[PDB]
Amino acid sequence: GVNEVPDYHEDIHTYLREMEVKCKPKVGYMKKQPDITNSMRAILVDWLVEVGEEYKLQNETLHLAVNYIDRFLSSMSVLRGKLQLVGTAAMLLASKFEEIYPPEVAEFVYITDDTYTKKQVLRMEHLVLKVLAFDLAAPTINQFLTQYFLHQQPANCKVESLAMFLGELSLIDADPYLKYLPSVIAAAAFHLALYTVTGQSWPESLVQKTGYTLETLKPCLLDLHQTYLRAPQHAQQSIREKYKNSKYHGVSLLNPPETLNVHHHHHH
Amino acid sequence: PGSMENFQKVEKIGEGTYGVVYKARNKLTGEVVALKKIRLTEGVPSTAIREISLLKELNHPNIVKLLDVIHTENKLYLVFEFLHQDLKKFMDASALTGIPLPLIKSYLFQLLQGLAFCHSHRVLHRDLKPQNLLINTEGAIKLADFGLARAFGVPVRTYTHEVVTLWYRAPEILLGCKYYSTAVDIWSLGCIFAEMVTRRALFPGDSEIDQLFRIFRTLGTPDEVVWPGVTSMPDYKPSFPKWARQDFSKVVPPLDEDGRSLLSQMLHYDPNKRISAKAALAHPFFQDVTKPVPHLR
Repeated sequence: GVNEVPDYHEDIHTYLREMEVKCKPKVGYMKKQPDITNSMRAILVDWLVEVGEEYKLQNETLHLAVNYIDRFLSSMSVLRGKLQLVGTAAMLLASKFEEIYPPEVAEFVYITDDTYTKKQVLRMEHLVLKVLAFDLAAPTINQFLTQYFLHQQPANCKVESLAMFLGELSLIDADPYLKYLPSVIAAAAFHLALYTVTGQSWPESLVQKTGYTLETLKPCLLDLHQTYLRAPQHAQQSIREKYKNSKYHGVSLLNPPETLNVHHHHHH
Repeated sequence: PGSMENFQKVEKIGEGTYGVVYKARNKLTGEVVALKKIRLTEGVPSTAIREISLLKELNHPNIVKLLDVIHTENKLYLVFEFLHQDLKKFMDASALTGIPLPLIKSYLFQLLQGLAFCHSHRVLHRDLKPQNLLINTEGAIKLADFGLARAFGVPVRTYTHEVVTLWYRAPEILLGCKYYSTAVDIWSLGCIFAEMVTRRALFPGDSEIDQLFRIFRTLGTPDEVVWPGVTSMPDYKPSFPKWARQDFSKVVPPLDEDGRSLLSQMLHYDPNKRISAKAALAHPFFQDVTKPVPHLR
């Protein structure tokens, strides 16, 4: 029904596929960052995850914040000492965009263990808005995921939770995930969750909707499957911990499949 | 892109979410604009965050153009295109004539275009009312005031409940429904459609319960047949009076069969059955539509 906007879903999907290209960070921004690294960013994103858990924020807010950071980091050089200020302002903007009840600025100042002043956060906020020219309505892995889920026959909450978990994991690791668009990671995560839980694969339905095939998705799948297998050993643990919660049907506890058995369909 | 030096303040237009709106003139190009000023304690307000970021993407002839955003000292200025009047003021100027049917039809069709564009771009307006609809001297009408607007996902999540000026608020909101979608905007346009015809608000409630009882007294109290699930909505009460649906011809007596058909599909109780902006555009009501200029200055 209307909650899944039958009259607009197709238009909405076409629009987000064009906006994801326009809101795409530069894949090689970290090399041009003199003083920060993939690992630093990984720590930051891992921290935002906990901030999100602490304030019981939406997953969408988290994804918006990472988008802002990466786009910001694409044009602006940042010292390691100020990476966290960038991320705090990001998360503040995300929250005000996306949340019914955003945390107060003061809350945001406090989660930085008084590393930064309130004046610093509000200034950074303004800086971030100028660098992004206020383009804050960026598409997320979520916006695609929730659409993809509509193709589940039948609906399955372990699939849904497992997909988000995988989609979140990818936020942590600029390498390789900057290479991939949201719509592609969502597709890979969706397939991988479906396969792990039900044994099934990317549906023709989503082939029609997206134009992506398992062949298209393979490079992102190979990567995302490896991240799942190595999730327990990653230096960053905040996402797995989060997804132990009943709220997300404890999916981080599900065992990843050993192989993907991804094959070629002959003359299809 | 711009600066405040090149703008000449003309006069106060109105008073919006950020305080006063001012008519001004760009001294270099001659363009007349409206300026919203936002004095920048909690940083940039979320309302402005949404208004600016959603309007940047919504370029359509029936949505007011955000021209620029100027960041001066401790202050933020929004530059919009200037529209002479709003619809409320024009309905009141039209008291003895009514709005001519050509104009009601032109304006409704334009509203539907503007809203379909919003919906196709995953935006809910969530405050459609005559005061937020701007008309120019050329016959355009445009959705304005996007401070209560929101970028939605598919399917929708629970968003803010304190949405839509009461007279224009859809029943699924009054009944505290967990989820609401694009049908809330269609409901608003329905109320406005009726309002253009009569020059008075269709459901002028004095409170949330009063609003719901006026709706019920006009369209009938909904039951499981008309609206499956209604009796289980959080703010449904079994003791609600059960009013009978009135001849819908009696809701807007001067409206003819096509207008009535369309209006009824805008004010359908069930948000699943309520007409979409996109589908409304093809309604037979608009078969002869044109876009004439307002009949009054």
